[PDB]
Amino acid sequence: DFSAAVPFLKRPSNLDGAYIGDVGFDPLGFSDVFDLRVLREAELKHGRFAMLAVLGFIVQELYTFPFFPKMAPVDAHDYFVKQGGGSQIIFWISFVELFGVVALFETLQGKREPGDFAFDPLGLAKDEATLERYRLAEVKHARLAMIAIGGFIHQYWVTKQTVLEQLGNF
Amino acid sequence: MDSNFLKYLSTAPVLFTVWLSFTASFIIEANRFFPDMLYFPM
Amino acid sequence: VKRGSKVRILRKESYWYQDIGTVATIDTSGIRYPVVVRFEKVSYSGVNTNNFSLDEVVEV
Amino acid sequence: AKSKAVPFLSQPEALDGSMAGDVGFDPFGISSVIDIKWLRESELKHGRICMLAATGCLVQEVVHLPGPAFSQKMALNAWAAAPRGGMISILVAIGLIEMISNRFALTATDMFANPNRVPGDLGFDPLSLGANPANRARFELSEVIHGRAAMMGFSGMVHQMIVSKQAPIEQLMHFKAVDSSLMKLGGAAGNLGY
Amino acid sequence: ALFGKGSMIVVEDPRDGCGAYANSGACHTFLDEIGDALKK
Amino acid sequence: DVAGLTPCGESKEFARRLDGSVKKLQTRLSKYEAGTPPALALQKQIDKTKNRFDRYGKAGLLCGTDGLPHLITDGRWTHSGEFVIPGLLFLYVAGWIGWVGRSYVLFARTADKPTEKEIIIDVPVALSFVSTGFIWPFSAFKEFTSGNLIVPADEITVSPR
Ligand code: CLA
Ligand code: CLA
Ligand SMILES: CCCCCCCCCCCCCCCCCC(=O)OC[C@H](CO[C@@H]1O[C@H](CO)[C@H](O)[C@H](O)[C@H]1O)OC(=O)CCCCCCCCCCCCCCCCC
Ligand SMILES: CCCCCCCCCCCCCCCC(=O)OC[C@H](COP(=O)(O)OC[C@@H](O)CO)OC(=O)CCCCCCCCCCCCCCC
Ligand SMILES: CC1=C(C#C/C(C)=C/C=C/C(C)=C/C=C/C=C(C)/C=C/C=C(\C)C#CC2=C(C)C[C@@H](O)CC2(C)C)C(C)(C)C[C@H](O)C1
Ligand SMILES: CC1=C(C#C/C(C)=C/C=C/C(C)=C/C=C/C=C(C)/C=C/C=C(\C)C#CC2=C(C)C[C@@H](O)CC2(C)C)C(C)(C)C[C@H](O)C1
Ligand SMILES: CC1=C(C#C/C(C)=C/C=C/C(C)=C/C=C/C=C(C)/C=C/C=C(\C)C#CC2=C(C)C[C@@H](O)CC2(C)C)C(C)(C)C[C@H](O)C1
Ligand SMILES: CC1=C(C#C/C(C)=C/C=C/C(C)=C/C=C/C=C(C)/C=C/C=C(\C)C#CC2=C(C)C[C@@H](O)CC2(C)C)C(C)(C)C[C@H](O)C1
Ligand SMILES: CC1=C(C#C/C(C)=C/C=C/C(C)=C/C=C/C=C(C)/C=C/C=C(C)/C=C/C2=C(C)CCCC2(C)C)C(C)(C)C[C@H](O)C1
Repeated sequence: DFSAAVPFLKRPSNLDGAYIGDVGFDPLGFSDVFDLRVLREAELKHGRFAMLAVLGFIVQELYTFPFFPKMAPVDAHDYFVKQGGGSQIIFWISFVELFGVVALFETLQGKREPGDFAFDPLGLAKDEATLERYRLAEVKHARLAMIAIGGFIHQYWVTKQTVLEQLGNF
Repeated sequence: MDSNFLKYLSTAPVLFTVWLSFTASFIIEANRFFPDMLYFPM
Repeated sequence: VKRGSKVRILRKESYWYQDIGTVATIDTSGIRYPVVVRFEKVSYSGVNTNNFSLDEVVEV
Repeated sequence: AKSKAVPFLSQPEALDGSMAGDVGFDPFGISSVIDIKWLRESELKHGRICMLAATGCLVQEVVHLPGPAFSQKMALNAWAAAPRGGMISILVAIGLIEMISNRFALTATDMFANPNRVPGDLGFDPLSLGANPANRARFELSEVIHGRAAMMGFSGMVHQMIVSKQAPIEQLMHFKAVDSSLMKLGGAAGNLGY
Repeated sequence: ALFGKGSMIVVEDPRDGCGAYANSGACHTFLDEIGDALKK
Repeated sequence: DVAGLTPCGESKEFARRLDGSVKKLQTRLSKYEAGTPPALALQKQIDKTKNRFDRYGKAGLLCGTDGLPHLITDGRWTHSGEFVIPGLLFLYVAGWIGWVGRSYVLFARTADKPTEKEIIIDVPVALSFVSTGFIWPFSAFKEFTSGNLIVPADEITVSPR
């Protein structure tokens, strides 16, 4: 059959709706070679980091903590490389990513969904149907935010104005 | 982790290289922090 | 000796002289060396079995 | 069959909820390679040493034996100032305690040879405080928890004495934040040495 | 008793004669630095 | 002092060794500007050289006519840190390695395929053995007296003559 997204491209054949958010889009054929659990692991991880980054880029413009000096987020990266806070964040992410390595091994061995860490403290996933719609929304937001974060950082480079101030000006 | 990959890491050349690289590394570190130990200091 | 028994070899020119093997079969004919003994070490030729006479084999 | 501590991982085998402090926390699966009896002996031993050590840092800050050799508020300085002869006496006494209390079954191959031997149970109850079997389970649990808490706390106290050259509660009462110019972490290969 | 007048056990005060919070002078606690950072 | 040697702290040739070693570094430092990485590196070397010579001078080593520290190994206790104490440390580590390897070879003999255990090592069992080596003198001597270290002459294969 044909891909739902691209009508004239054939369906990849490793993508038969097994993973939510599948629209049959995979022209370069990475699912014909590589494991889709690993690729969905990577898609959801990149997407969650990007979603947090876009929220951070905007909120950091709106507010910053009193103990830290006020500055733009790219300058924040460089300041906290030299200050020590960046190493703390890198270390704690690396610490969590150790048990993430264990989690990815559990996914490869079949006993875990690729983005599932059982992280539902506030019980928002009331029912299975609600979870399916929520994870479709998570996939769509994750992809959209990857595009968005690239835009903010690259535009900041080209025009040295922050995202809220760039919308505010021009 | 896969048991066949762990069985590969248990093979003699891998363990030999890892063990003596670890051995070499703590001799190097001990001579970095405590260099020129010609005698037991006493 | 008996089959399945553990034996200490006493042939001085054996590769397995003063080591333990296991008795495989014992011939009943007029054979010069009727006891078949298997070992876990291979010899220099890579053989792990040999025939011996009763006098050459002692039980352990 | 998922872990209770780590909900997205499977429950590790050799962890069945029998032991006190068993919450299923073994993500790296050390218990699948190392026998759980040895691991519980080592956990109880580390924790007991740390419980005494954490109390040692705090009390050594407050109360001292007489004499100038024992007047070291900062605990990392007490190591160097306290008489060497007596410190090595402590070390030798610890070695004799280790061989006798374990009854010459000290090696990984021989300890627990006796089926009566229990992890962490050396027979130490001088005042028979564990005579009541009703209190046994919560005593075992609170010993395990005090040991874990004290491992973390002593680790913090030693490395905060390294960063700030102050005894722990005096550090809390005369607190100074890290400049970040000093105590740089790593860096031996970034500058290519020197 | 095992301890004589000479060589008596030494007992000191770590707190150093000041409080947990809202101090002034040569005494600045961890809680005071928490308040100091929150107002800056 | 011993064998007509001089303590390194008062031998003048040790002092000339230190001075020539520092002039050799300073003439290389004279070709670089102050804050450069080669200047910082050479100053670190000058400090390291001075530290080494100072430490050797106060250690009780005995320099020769050459001004190089000499080692006394006849057994006297004033010089035990040059051979006897490093030797005790070595024999403890070497006996540990030997005891641990012997324990693994005897375990591997009782395996399903004994030669597969030696090219593919059972790492949990081998780590169990590497931990046991700290009390090798007592374990090995008790092994000896219990008739389990030495095998009798008639369970050993020998040549015909
Ligand atoms: C074989 C027995 C023996 C002998 C003859 C000595 C002899 C000596 N020791 Mg001791 N010592 C021993 C065993 C022994 N030690 C053991 C087994 C340990 C380990 C627990 C120590 C730990 C030790 C330390 C830490 C110190 C000495 C010191 C001294 C010296 C001065 C003693 C003094 O002035 O006493 C008169 C003083 C007293 C009687 C004061 C007693 C203080 C109280 C009782 C401390 C509380 C003990 C505490 C609860 C320990 C519990 C742990 C234990 C159960 C394992 C002296 C050379 C001191 C030294 O070297 O100074 C130069 C020193 O600092 N020793
Ligand atoms: C741990 C195993 C082990 C043990 C206990 C011994 C013990 C002995 N060897 Mg043998 N040997 C071994 C391994 C071992 N060897 C290996 C691997 C080789 C091949 C290189 C040899 C080659 C060899 C020769 C050629 C000679 C000895 C000799 C000797 C004797 C005197 C000590 C000595 O000369 O050391 C010498 C040691 C070596 C030359 C090599 C040792 C290499 C490493 C350091 C030890 C092996 C480590 C092993 C991988 C342990 C893994 C443990 C882990 C699985 C838990 C003693 C009977 C001598 C003898 O007959 O004297 C009477 C002698 O001439 N050995
Ligand atoms: C048979 C045995 C009987 C034993 C009986 C005694 C022990 C009984 C159990 C006691 C357990 C501890 C109780 C306290 C004992 C000491 C009392 C005391 O005076 O303390 C001493 C110190 C105060 O010390 C004060 O110092 C002053 C001078 O500076 C005064 O002059 C006095 O010296 C003294 O009152 O107490 C504290 O620091 C308390 C700190 C706050 C503790 C919690 C407060 C209540 C909870 C609300 C906090 C919310 C915080 C939210 C986040 C805020 C972040 C900034
Ligand atoms: C259960 C116990 C858990 C313990 C947790 C450990 C907590 C502390 C760990 C480090 C904290 C943050 C580090 C930032 C500090 C940091 O990253 O500095 C960076 C340093 C390298 O220097 P650079 O190239 O960064 O230089 C950068 C320039 O900015 C400055 O010149 O990295 C290291 O290699 C140091 C660590 C030693 C690596 C080998 C360690 C020994 C190996 C032993 C076997 C493996 C054990 C694990 C190894 C990782
Ligand atoms: C999971 C979990 C929980 C959680 C949680 C959290 C923290 C969830 C946070 C989720 C977030 C932060 C989602 C954000 C998505 C961002 C998107 C879609 C990008 C939009 C930007 C676009 C389209 C753009 C643009 C543009 C470009 C690039 C540049 C501009 O010049 C122009 C322009 C503006 C047009 C909780 C704790 C609640 C509990 C629960 O039980 C389990
Ligand atoms: C074995 C091991 C464990 C462990 C452990 C650990 C870490 C144990 C550490 C134990 C310690 C620290 C014991 C300290 C003893 C101190 C003594 C005896 C002081 C004596 C003072 C004297 C004689 C004096 C004096 C005087 C001098 C000379 C002159 C005057 O001017 C001053 C003064 C008057 C004071 C445990 C139990 C946890 C578990 C497991 O089973 C494995
Ligand atoms: C369970 C598990 C996990 C885990 C984990 C973790 C975090 C494990 C961490 C364990 C720790 C922190 C162990 C601490 C040991 C410290 C000791 C024995 C202290 C000795 C001090 C002494 C003798 C002293 C002293 C002194 C005194 C007081 C007075 C001074 O003047 C002098 C001096 C300083 C000498 C992981 C993540 C690996 C996954 C796994 O699948 C599941
Ligand atoms: C069993 C037995 C008996 C017994 C006995 C004994 C001797 C019992 C003694 C038990 C002891 C000494 C328990 C001590 C626990 C210490 C803890 C939990 C400290 C945690 C520190 C933390 C969390 C921290 C921290 C810190 C950090 C890192 C940052 C710092 O800036 C500040 C801060 C301080 C906050 C007896 C002998 C009676 C007989 C009986 O028949 C059997
Ligand atoms: C190095 C550096 C830093 C950094 C950094 C970072 C994070 C940099 C950011 C990198 C990123 C996220 C780039 C994103 C690129 C996305 C693109 C080009 C979308 C293409 C879509 C296309 C072509 C069309 C797509 C298609 C169309 C028609 C629309 C539908 C979808 C599709 C059919 C696929 C800092 C900030 C730390 C500073 C630091 O000191 C040094």
